[PDB]
Amino acid sequence: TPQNITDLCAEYHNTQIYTLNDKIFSYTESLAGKREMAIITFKNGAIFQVEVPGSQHIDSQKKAIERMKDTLRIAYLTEAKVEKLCVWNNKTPHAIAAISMANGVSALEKEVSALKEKVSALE
Amino acid sequence: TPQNITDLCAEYHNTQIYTLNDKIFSYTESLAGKREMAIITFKNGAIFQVEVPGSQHIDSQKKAIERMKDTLRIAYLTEAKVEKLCVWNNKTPHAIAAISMANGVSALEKEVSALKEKVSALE
Amino acid sequence: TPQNITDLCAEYHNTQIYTLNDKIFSYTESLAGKREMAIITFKNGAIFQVEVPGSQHIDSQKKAIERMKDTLRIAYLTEAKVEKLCVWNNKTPHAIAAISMANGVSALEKEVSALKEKVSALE
Amino acid sequence: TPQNITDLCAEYHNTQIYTLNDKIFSYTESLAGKREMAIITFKNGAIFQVEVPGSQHIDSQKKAIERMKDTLRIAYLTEAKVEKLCVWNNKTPHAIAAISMANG
Amino acid sequence: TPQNITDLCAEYHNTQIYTLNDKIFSYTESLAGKREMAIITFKNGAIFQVEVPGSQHIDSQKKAIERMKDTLRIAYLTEAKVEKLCVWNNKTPHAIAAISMAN
Amino acid sequence: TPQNITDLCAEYHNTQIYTLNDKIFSYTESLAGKREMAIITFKNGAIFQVEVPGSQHIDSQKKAIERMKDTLRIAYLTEAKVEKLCVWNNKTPHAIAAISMAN
Amino acid sequence: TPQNITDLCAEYHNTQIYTLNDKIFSYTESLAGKREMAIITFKNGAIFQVEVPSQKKAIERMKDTLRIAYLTEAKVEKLCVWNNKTPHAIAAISMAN
Amino acid sequence: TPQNITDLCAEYHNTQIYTLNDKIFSYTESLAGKREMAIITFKNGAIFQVEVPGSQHIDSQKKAIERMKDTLRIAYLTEAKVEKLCVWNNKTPHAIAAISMAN
Amino acid sequence: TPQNITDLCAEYHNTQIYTLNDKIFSYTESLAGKREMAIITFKNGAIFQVEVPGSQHIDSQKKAIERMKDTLRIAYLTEAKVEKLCVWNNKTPHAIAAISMANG
Amino acid sequence: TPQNITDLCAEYHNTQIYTLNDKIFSYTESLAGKREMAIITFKNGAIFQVEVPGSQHIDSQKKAIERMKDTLRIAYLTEAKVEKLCVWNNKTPHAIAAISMAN
Amino acid sequence: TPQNITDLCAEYHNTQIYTLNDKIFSYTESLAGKREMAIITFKNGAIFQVEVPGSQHIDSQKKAIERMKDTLRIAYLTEAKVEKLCVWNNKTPHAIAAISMAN
Amino acid sequence: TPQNITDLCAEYHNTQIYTLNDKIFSYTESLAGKREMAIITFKNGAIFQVEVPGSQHIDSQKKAIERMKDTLRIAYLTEAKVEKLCVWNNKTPHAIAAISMANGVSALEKEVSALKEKVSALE
Amino acid sequence: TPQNITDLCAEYHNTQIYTLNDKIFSYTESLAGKREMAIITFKNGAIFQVEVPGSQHIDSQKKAIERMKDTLRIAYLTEAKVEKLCVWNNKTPHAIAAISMANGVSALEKEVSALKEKVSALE
Ligand SMILES: [Cl-]
Repeated sequence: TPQNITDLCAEYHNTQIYTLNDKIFSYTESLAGKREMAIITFKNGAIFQVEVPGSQHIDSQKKAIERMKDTLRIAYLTEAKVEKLCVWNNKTPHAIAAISMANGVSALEKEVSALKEKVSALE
Repeated sequence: TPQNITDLCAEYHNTQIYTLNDKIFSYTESLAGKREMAIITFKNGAIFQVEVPGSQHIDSQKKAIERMKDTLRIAYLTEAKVEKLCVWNNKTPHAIAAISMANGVSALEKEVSALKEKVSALE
Repeated sequence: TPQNITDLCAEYHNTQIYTLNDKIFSYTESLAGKREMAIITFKNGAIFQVEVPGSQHIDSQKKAIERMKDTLRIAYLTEAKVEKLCVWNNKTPHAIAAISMANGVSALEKEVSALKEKVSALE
Repeated sequence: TPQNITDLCAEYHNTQIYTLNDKIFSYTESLAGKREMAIITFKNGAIFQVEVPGSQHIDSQKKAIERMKDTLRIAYLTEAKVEKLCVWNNKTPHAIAAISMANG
Repeated sequence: TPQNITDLCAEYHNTQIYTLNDKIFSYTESLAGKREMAIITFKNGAIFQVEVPGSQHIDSQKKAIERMKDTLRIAYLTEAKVEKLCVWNNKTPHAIAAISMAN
Repeated sequence: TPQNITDLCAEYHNTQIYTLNDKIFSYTESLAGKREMAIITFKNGAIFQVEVPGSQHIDSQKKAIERMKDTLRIAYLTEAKVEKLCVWNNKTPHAIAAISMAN
Repeated sequence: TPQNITDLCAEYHNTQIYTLNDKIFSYTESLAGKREMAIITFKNGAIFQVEVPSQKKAIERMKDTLRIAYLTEAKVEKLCVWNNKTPHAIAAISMAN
Repeated sequence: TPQNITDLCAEYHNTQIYTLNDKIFSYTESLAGKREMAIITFKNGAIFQVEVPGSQHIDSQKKAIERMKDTLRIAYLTEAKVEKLCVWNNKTPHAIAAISMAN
Repeated sequence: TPQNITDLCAEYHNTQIYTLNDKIFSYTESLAGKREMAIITFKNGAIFQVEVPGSQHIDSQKKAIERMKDTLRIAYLTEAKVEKLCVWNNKTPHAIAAISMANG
Repeated sequence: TPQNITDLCAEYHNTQIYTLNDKIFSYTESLAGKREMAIITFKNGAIFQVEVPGSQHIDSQKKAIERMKDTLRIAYLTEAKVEKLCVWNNKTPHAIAAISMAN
Repeated sequence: TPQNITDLCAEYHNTQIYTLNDKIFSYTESLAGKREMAIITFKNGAIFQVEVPGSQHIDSQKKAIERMKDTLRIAYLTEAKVEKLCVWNNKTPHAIAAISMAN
Repeated sequence: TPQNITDLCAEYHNTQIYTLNDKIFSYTESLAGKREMAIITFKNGAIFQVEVPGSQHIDSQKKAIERMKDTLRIAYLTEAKVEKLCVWNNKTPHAIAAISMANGVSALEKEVSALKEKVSALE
Repeated sequence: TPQNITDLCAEYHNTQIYTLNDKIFSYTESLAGKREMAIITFKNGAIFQVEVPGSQHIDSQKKAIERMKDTLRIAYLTEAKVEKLCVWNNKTPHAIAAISMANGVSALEKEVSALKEKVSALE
């Protein structure tokens, strides 16, 4: 069994890791017939789907597909940073296989936390 | 597969995009027999339903109809801005097919606007 | 005539903008028969090709395909920041149609550099 | 034969000199069909193209169009000051006919 | 289409990946008749050629052979780290099919 | 065969050597029809062209004219000292036949 | 196929290796009719040409190599040259750092 | 199906509504090869085109492009107020997709 | 053959007469792909379309759809009173099948 | 060739002249399948159609039917006095074959 | 190419100019089979036809014949002064080849 | 893409702009074989044709030639001011490539209308 | 036949356009043997000759050379703005082939600027 998303991703053909360290920019969901799907975007222009169940999914994946859509919705609404996505790159948009969330404090976010410690000390 | 709500909407007859860029004003839900439905309103007076599950829905849409009602409820309670709705305009109220939510608000841009108000007051 | 890479990208089917504001992480080039191509990667995991010249290219594109590979090589070797790529998302890896380079100090990054000059002068 | 970019510019209809005395802010290039072009910008908001080769170019200009795009790319990457551009003002963006680089 | 040099290399017979993670030690180029070739070496003693264009090359490779020699020359002069070479191990020196450069 | 630019220059009519021992002050290039040319200037006011390729050039000179414009551009951008220019003084501006660069 | 410039040079009759281990002192190029040539010199006093013209491309490449070597001050290790020409004519160049 | 120009505009990428509530200031039309186009201007300086028919148009649009030019000409000649234009903002001038007239 | 718009309307399923006795308040027309349509409104808030030509139209209707859009545009520009519209009420907006204009 | 509408009308079976010397009271047009027609009325109660085009009408008459509908619409909108109609009396309503307008 | 209607008319056999300097008194149009024609009259009693399209017309004339009928109808309805008609005098009524309108 | 008739005109050989700011004086149209053309004149003596369709026209121009004749007829009948014509000067009469209409004769006419409002107020 | 000085200039070898948009600063004329010539200067330091009639002139040019000297003299004496000179740059001073003079700033536009200065002072 793999111990992280990168090792998990390497067990499948036609997959790659995207490292975003960013919150979701947009969340789209459809109940329309044959398009019961979710789409997320990031500021950098990356677009990802959770595929419509049917075609190419085994029974054990049905619950995990529904869980992924719940995860993306609550991540979007809480502005949770997505660390990595494992995706299938043979689909358009690229299709989510796995997600990691970690709070990796952004580049100028350490200089904004330090001008909030120096700004709440002077005035 | 479509990459966004506008392309998704164009795959169906009797649909249109409403651009709201606003949070939901009201959320209504019913468990009454033959009216197991949700209704949302916006400040501008727009009214939308999630239809009662019925003969016009295929089996794959049952879970997506339940998910849409979960999405609208948590969006209402968190005051999330709705960007667009794709709706069937041959129903009254217009019936939701898809929803997009977009997060404009720049994360550390609210802490940079607040250390520009605290920095142009002390020194 | 388009005025920028975003307008240029919108003139084609199956394209999207990626905003990277990052230097190229890796540059790969092949002279092997039927794989006369280049591949670039970014730290974020994004992979892009310049396609093998083929039946989907018109004669006008031949010189521009060779120019794009020259541009990517010199950009890699000088660590030039890539601002945007316009790519075809119906290819795997996504295929480069256009590139913009600007050394763009970010929006709130100019107000963070100015509250680091005003903050290292008071205390 | 003209001795400088200003005299060269005056030999063509629908041209004007822009004096920038600034390095290129952005360099854009496309291999997309019918948009095999370059676009440069300056900090001041000025936008210029090297046109797609077309029916308004004579055969002798094909190599010079390719050379101009090489020049703009290496100028961008070395932060060379552009002194002047001679451009066609009947195109949007204005289309580069000539470039001078001086002592920046 | 492959996504990296290792997958590209595996599509051909008689090829292998060398991982160098090192800059080029020497660049040699010849204009002598029937030896219009380039040779690079690494500190570890590894020697690689860009083959003389010949009957084993298809027309689409002609420009890519010239590009490879340009790439090796500018890589040598800028001391760029070569990550991997895909080479034909059927030739002596081994003949370059592909190069990857990574920081 | 001549061994330096001065001996090379003396093989042609209407040529002279200018000794600059200075980097190029300005580089101008045109893609305008019938003016596909380059112009360089020096601080001392000297102006030189690479002529538009034309009926006064033989086929072997076409590539050398393109090479000269590449050389002048990279010389300008690297601030390389130009030692001497061999030019045709029959043309206005004087037209470059050869360039020497020494540190 | 030879593996270095010295073995390559030994495959031809009129050739010799010069070992310079020095950067190029001067670069000269001409576009004049029948003298489309390059001349390089070393501090040592050594003078070499790329002669006036698939060897067509290699002649053009050699002149590109000598120009960028001159401008980057790259050390030239060895030249293989034809000694039946004056100046001696470049057949091959090796650069080692 | 949309019920108004604003909803219609939202069904396309790279579009926006301009509200003019003004008559057309100028009408320009061309029969020249590869420029078979119309341009309208408003007093406020806004410029809009009906694009040359091209590869970005499907067959069903050919008649509608001709109708739009008829509509703009009769609107200009009758001084009809244009309420809104839906336009593609990735073109210069911005390219008309739809027009509404009220009042 | 029917002698008036009301009798014509009664020959089709899913149609109804609207009596407006009013000029058109707004005229909207689109050349966008798959939305090659017209929309008219009246002061009372009523909205009507000329449908995109499609699989529900027979060949003879192509010309009549183009004629209807010409009629609505010239009616709007001349402020002609529309007497009645025959429309399909199974479309949103309701889709025009016929128009009458009466001078008195 | 006849020189007026009355002589033209007399060349056909099942036709007659109506003299109206009045503008059109109502203009009706339909795009409904198999009813692609126009109906005009006069204050005196006279009703006339432009017949549905079809495949059993000669090609020259299909174009003239389209012209007649354009003529009736612009006549209605300008309140032009209709002098005479030539109509086929074997159709109900009587079907327009020709129209004359005098001031 | 002629510069006015009088020079145009003189290029054909069997033509003459009528100078009317008057608006059209009557406009007649027919969709009856083999009489798809227009007839105009002037107050002075002059009668002119646009001929039925037929074997004496070349393909380039088809659109121009339809344009002439559009021109005569809009001229009649706007009371535009007709300056001159170029007509074929070997037809009865005389057949319109060209029209000029001036003021 | 050009932005106005003057830029459009400069894209062609053998063309020039005439600025008329005047209504059409005469409209002539012919259906005679090989002279299926229109001729307009202005009071100043300028004569212009819409050329007979021929071998010098590409297929895309056919509809635009018919449109130009419609435009000239309705312009004549409404007395619309023609601002500019782009014409080919290698034809006799000069042949129309483009027309602009604007209701101007403004420029110093707006400062003459304002010194007639200031002059009928003082004396 | 060319339509302007720029097209005329492009028909000759060793010519260039100078744009002066200025009146002539000096006029010099000589009747001395073998120097029967004119020289004009501009404030910017530009010097131009009308060449001595000679073996490089065809018979047709004799009258035009005399006319050019008449034109330059009357232009000098009336302070007429010279727009452009087409000159041979293989002669010292550069030798005049053609001259353009352009007007612009309108006749009654100087009396409209003066009844706007007299009208915004009284009433
Ligand atoms: Cl005859």
